This record gives sequence, structure tokens and C-alpha cells, in this order.
Amino acid sequence: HMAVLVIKLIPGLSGDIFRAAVELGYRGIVIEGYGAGGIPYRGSDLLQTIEELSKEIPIVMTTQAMYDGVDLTRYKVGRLALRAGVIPAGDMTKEATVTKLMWILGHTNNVEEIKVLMRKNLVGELRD
Amino acid sequence: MKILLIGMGGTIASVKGENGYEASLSVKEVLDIAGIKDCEDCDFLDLKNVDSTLIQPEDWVDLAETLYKNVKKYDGIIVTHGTDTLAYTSSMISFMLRNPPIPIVFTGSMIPATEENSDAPLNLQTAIKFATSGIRGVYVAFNGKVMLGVRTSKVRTMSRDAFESINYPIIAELRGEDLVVN
Repeated sequence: HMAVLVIKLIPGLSGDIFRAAVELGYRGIVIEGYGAGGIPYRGSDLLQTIEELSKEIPIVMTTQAMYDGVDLTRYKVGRLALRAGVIPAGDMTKEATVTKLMWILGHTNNVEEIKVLMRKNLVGELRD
Repeated sequence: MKILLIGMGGTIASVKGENGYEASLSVKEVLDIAGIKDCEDCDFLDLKNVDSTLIQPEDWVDLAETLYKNVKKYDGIIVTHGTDTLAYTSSMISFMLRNPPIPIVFTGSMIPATEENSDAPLNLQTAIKFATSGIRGVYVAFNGKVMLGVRTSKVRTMSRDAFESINYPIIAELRGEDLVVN
């Protein structure tokens, strides 16, 4: 099974650890964002780091909240994260998000392909 | 009629000794000690006997293979598992066993089946009732509720109501001897 990393978004978080993850051979990253999801567009280098890395590995966005999903069309921070290549996790649980990404990576490494699959309701995990 | 129970270990099967050792019951011994005496035509298979915190992705490959080689032979399968990673396993198995021919029900308990106030008997009986329902798929049974396995999360760490269906309706809920689906 492919190695995935799950990092909680917190105020001031840098893109540092994400480069390190890619450099370490991690094949996917899940970020638990705030609320409906997104990435700060100022105050850190996180968004710029993600614009780069989202091309090399799937970077998936779920929420730190327990209920309701993410919807990255809802807020500017979400829409900018989408523009940066972030893959939304919709209303999936965190366990489904992580395991789904791991399962997909067993079959492919094409990030745009991974993105279609993450967004497709494979077995009832997601409302697509 | 025909049910397979697969053991993975977990608190449900835990047995600790005053001299400090930690042992584990096979899945047949779990059912017996839980007082389930009406599970006739049930086979038992012990796949693991581990604290579920030890679970790694290799274990999901082994479990899925084992599930694949049994889904045609049984009408339902129940997997007993530690609660800490129960929802990761139920989620991964859902992706690995895409639309199985039978109900596959993951369960466990917050209190070892050896204790007199255990939730094991309730969870096992719920799992057994649903494994006979003819409703195919991967599910979690817990605290009298049946939940889609790929929509389940552990929400509490020290309560019998440890698991919830997140953003999705509960599949069935126990009322007496009856699982109610609405």
C-alpha cells in the first residue's frame, strides 16, 4: 500500500513539511482544513507551495470538523485552493478519504486521474 | 443460515492477567463467553489476535483476500475487530471488496466480552441479525445500530456509543428483537 500523509491545517502552517513529505517519497497528502475547506491566500507560503506540489502528488482537502463535508466552491480560500490543484474530499469521512486515496494510488500515479477517482462515488462513500 | 465469523482481536477479545500478561480469545471463545448460544451453522476463522492500533495496510490485503475466498460460501460474514482502527478497516475493505454478494459486518466492543456489563453481546447479536438480512455490502454494527462501513467513524473514546454514520443515514437500528430500517 502507498504511503499517505495526513496533516491538520493550523494558523501559520508553512509549506515546509509538505515539500519534505514529497522529498521523502510520500505519494499523497491529505490536509484537514477549517470548515468547508480552503487554503490561506496570505500569511504563509502554504498556497504557493501547494500550487507547485499538487502537480507531482495528489493533495486532498477534507475538514477538521466532524459533520457536513467540504465544499471548496463556497469560499475564496476554497476556490483558490481548487485553482492551486487541491482535490476536495466532499462529504467523505476522514477514514474513507485516507483509505480511498491509498487504494487509488495502488492503481495509478497520474494526479489528474487520481482527481477524477477521488471525486467519483466508488462504493457509497461520497455524494458526487 | 450460514455465517462465518472472522476474528481480528481487539478489546472484545481481550483478557488481562494480574501478573501483567495480556491474552486474547479466539473468535469462537468470544461468542461463547458473550452468551450467544443461538448462532447455529456458524463457522469461525481466526485471522489475527491484535490490538487494532497495530493494524497496517498489509493486514487489509490479507483480510480482503480471506473475505474474497469466503463470500460465495456463506450468506453473511462478521468480522470482530478492535475499535481503534475498526473504521479504517471497514472503509478500506469497502473499496477492496467492491459490491460483495453478501452482508459483511464489522463489529467489536468497548468492554471485553469477559466482563458482565459488556457491550459485546449487544454488538454481536446486532451483527448476527444483520448478517442474515440479505442486504449486501460492508457495514459496521455498534451500540444497536448498523452503519454503512465506508461512512463510519469513531466519534467517542470512552463511551458505548463509540461510532456514528457521518453525513449518511443509519442503515438499521435495534428495537427489541427487530432491526428497523427507517
